[PDB]
Amino acid sequence: GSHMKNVSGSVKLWVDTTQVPYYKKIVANFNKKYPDVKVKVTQSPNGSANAKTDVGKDPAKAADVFEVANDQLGSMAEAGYINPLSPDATKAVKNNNVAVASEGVTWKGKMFAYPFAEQAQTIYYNKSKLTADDVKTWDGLTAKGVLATDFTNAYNFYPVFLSAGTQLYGKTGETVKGTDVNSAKGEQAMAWFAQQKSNKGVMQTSNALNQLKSGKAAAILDGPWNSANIKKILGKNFAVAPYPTIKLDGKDVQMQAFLGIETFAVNSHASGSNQKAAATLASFITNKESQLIVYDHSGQIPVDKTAQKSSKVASDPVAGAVMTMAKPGNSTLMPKMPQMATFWNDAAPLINGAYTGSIPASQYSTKLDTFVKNISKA
Ligand SMILES: OC[C@H]1O[C@@H]2O[C@H]3[C@H](O)[C@@H](O)[C@@H](O[C@H]4[C@H](O)[C@@H](O)[C@@H](O[C@H]5[C@H](O)[C@@H](O)[C@@H](O[C@H]6[C@H](O)[C@@H](O)[C@@H](O[C@H]7[C@H](O)[C@@H](O)[C@@H](O[C@H]8[C@H](O)[C@@H](O)[C@@H](O[C@H]1[C@H](O)[C@H]2O)O[C@@H]8CO)O[C@@H]7CO)O[C@@H]6CO)O[C@@H]5CO)O[C@@H]4CO)O[C@@H]3CO
Ligand SMILES: [Cl-]
Ligand SMILES: [Cl-]
Ligand SMILES: [Cl-]
Repeated sequence: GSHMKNVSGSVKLWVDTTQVPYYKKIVANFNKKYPDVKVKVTQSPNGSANAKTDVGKDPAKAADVFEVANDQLGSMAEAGYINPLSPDATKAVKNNNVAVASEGVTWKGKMFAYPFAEQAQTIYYNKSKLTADDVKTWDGLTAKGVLATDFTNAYNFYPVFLSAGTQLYGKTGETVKGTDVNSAKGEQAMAWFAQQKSNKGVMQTSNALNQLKSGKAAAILDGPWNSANIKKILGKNFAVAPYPTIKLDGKDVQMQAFLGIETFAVNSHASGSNQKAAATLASFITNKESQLIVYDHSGQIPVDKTAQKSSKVASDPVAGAVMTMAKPGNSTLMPKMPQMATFWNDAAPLINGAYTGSIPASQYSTKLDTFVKNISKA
């Protein structure tokens, strides 16, 4: 292949807390190929779950490349904080990674970030307290041991509405007026949250990990970002499983999680002379080798197709549970509508109000109607 212009510059990379050490190793691999791109790796101010805020507060001071959860991408694209990937970069992402990873980064048919990990929550449990059979159903698990969780976190519990048969922004998460939780099915989910307050096997906590460490919890729901810490806390007792079934409408139905795609995006407001270097870095740190280094350190699940089939990943307990949860019917891809910030801000008090009893059952249909109106604005 004929000579291409040398890639050079100086770029800053934002990653989540605890991820810097192994991204520095990935950057060392990057610099074997691109020695003239100087990279500084730091944590971001508030993490990938807060990227649109961290970047938007001052785009020209934000990192050139930053970690960002896929739900934020439509808002950031519409605001002009991230540009479409090039045709060649898009083609490579789409060929190399699982289909849902490409869907996760695509807004209006164009890709806006470089996906690298698949996130779906699972049950982590102490297998000296609960067996694999015990964790198959929510009522059966919670009758036997304490599950510690947070009903103020809508990422944990909104997917019960999806188990109930409602849609979030319509059939593929792209329909502004497509959330239909203002229905009898939505009321079923509200009642399920409310049931948990008096379930002595369910503990509300802001820090489920601490309850696992203290032994107060037999099980938690969590994502693969915390898997290394959970393995160390639980030791010989570590076990993981997909979410259980729950009882809604007289049936047993799989309890869903969200399916999130973790990504890196290029800041369109970072220094112009460094934009080529930034895109080159984003492509490299999300390549197959880099995804497998992330897996080796944190246990997060690659989106690269070959990595998912590889012996190490296919046989890993956490990866197996996460990949099962990623299947249709077990999870729903987080939508990326620009309305998502409003959705998150309004969904948490809706769910927590049902759980705590602050919202009585006589108000469920009213509160669901107001919620749909509030999250469906153009
Ligand atoms: O200690 C935790 C955290 O606390 C502080 O964050 C708060 C923040 O300041 C508030 O503004 C608010 O955040 C809201 C947020 O701005 C909204 O965008 C929205 O968020 C939704 C996300 O957009 C959506 O993607 C999803 O988020 C889930 C992620 O997709 C998923 O990956 C996972 O996230 C975990 C990370 O993967 C993991 O690396 C690890 O991250 C650590 C951070 O890197 C580190 O900065 C710190 O985070 C602080 C933060 O700095 C404070 O400002 O510690 C993290 C580990 O403790 O862990 C992540 C999980 O914590 O899971 C998230 C879901 O939890 O859904 C969210 C909606 O739930 O709404 C937000 C809430 O209104 O609140 C946060 C939290 O109090
Ligand atoms: Cl159940
Ligand atoms: Cl149940
Ligand atoms: Cl509301």
